[PDB]
Amino acid sequence: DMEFIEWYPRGYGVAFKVKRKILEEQSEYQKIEVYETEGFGKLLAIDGTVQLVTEGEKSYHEPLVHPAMLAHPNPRRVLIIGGGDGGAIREVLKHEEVEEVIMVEIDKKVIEISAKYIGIDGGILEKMLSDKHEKGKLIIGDGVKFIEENSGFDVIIVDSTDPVGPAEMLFSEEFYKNAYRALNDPGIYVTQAGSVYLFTDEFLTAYRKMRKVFDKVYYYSFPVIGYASPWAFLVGVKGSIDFMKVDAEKGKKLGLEYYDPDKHETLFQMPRYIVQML
Amino acid sequence: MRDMEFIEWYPRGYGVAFKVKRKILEEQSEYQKIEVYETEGFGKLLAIDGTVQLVTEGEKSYHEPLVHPAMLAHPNPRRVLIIGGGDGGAIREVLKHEEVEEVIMVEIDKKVIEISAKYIGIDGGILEKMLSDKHEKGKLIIGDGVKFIEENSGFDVIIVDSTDPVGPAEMLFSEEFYKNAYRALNDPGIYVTQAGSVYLFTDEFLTAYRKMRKVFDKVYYYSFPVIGYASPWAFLVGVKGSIDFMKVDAEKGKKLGLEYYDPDKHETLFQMPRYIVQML
Ligand SMILES: N=C(N)NCCCCNCCCN
Repeated sequence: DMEFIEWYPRGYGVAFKVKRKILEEQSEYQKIEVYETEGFGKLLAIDGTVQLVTEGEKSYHEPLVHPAMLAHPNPRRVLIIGGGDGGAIREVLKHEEVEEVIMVEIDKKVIEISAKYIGIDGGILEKMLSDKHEKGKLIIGDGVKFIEENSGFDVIIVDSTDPVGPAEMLFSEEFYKNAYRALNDPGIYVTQAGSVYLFTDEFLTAYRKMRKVFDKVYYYSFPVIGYASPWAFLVGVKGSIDFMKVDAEKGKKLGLEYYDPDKHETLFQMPRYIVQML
Repeated sequence: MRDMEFIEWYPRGYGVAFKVKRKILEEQSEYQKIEVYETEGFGKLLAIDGTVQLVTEGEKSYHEPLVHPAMLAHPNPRRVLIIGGGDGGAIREVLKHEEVEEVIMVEIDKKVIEISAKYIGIDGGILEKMLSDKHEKGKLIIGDGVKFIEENSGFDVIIVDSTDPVGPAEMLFSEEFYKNAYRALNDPGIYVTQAGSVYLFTDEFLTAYRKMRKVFDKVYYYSFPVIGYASPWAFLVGVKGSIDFMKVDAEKGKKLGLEYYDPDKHETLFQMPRYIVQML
């Protein structure tokens, strides 16, 4: 009767009954574990926290990727910071306009373990590790340092494990300034912002820093299976991007299971007390 | 282990856990097991048959969406019926609408009401007054909501805040009952009930949706991140008459000073996983 629990501030806990432990490894950056749960497939755990559960991860990767993609007029060049499990790039590649996607992940072990034991990327990670993927380019490196030197991205998506905590790319206005400069015109930057209820102060702090840097900023939430849902997301745009509208026509073709492009307006649910604190 | 923990396990082996300071109570009533816990960070936790009913710190995330959308969509909710709601959260919210003239609360387990009034106390004195039949608008009745609805009618709004549809409680999600609930409604009138965990009690949701669709003039579904329950939670709405649930009276909503449900962005109240929408 094994049990996996992740505790959050104020003593809230996300728990899963698990069948067996499959793998426990230590990388130069973090502890990586893989469990076979009872009703959610395989769970990827990084330093004791849920990265994803194979039977539910689409509830995270879909709202993280598609909203931004569908709100950009021509998302040809995309940057993903993190995304070691491969889920985000998989969703990104579903968009035909994409010509090139650069993925910068600092921990190679997360990528290899995910490709061999998680397997949600469909072969994208392996094809990328050998540098044989047509559109995807993998760079084992630091995402922050990368956008300091690189530009030309229509869409920037941050999906990181946060090795040194959330602050690295959330409380850094330096970082947001570099991200905005890295975006094409028009461009869109999107990132997960943590738990709506248990990470509220941080969420609000990132929102205000982004507000001064980008041309317009937005927030949204989504019920993510595996996390202390609802989960918050933050968006920052450069130039002509109206995040309140998505090309629903293009959405129908993605075969989404969670995010509903036809009801994009419902993506913005957010407790009133929080909205009032902005 | 170093501390005390409380967990509600749902299907699929998923659990909602709370670190607690200690267990304040456990009373096996005629109908169910009632327990109260002092949590480390969410106030007092009320549980029935092991399922979370509410945490005093965050319960408005349930009672606000359960009550106000329907209340705000109705042109004039003068007479209201609540089935269940022993804790008093629902009636508290209902009484915030000045159009309300009288409310009838039908709860089957009186223990739940007494325990709530003594160890929870989120009802702002309402439960006590009704218990001694002194409330000016609220009237309490200890019985089965399923039977009361067979001989009673004349309600602008009907709020069903029962436990999960598992046992005697199950009948509050049956067609026979929906049919009578429909008949009991004025024209226009609106019915609303909690409908279970969106991701884990999906069948409860889908089953009730179809049953309600067969009975009412129009049916709607919505969800809200309820603190303490598997998140998000589903809600089903049944309408009789011209009421468009997609619209609520925003000006009236302002006077309520809500903390969770936002009537200014009523459209956001309808989030729902695409695959579940596609199963309707
Ligand atoms: N599995 C669960 N936790 N279900 C909770 C909903 C049933 C209690 N409704 C009454 C809530 C208090 N108004």
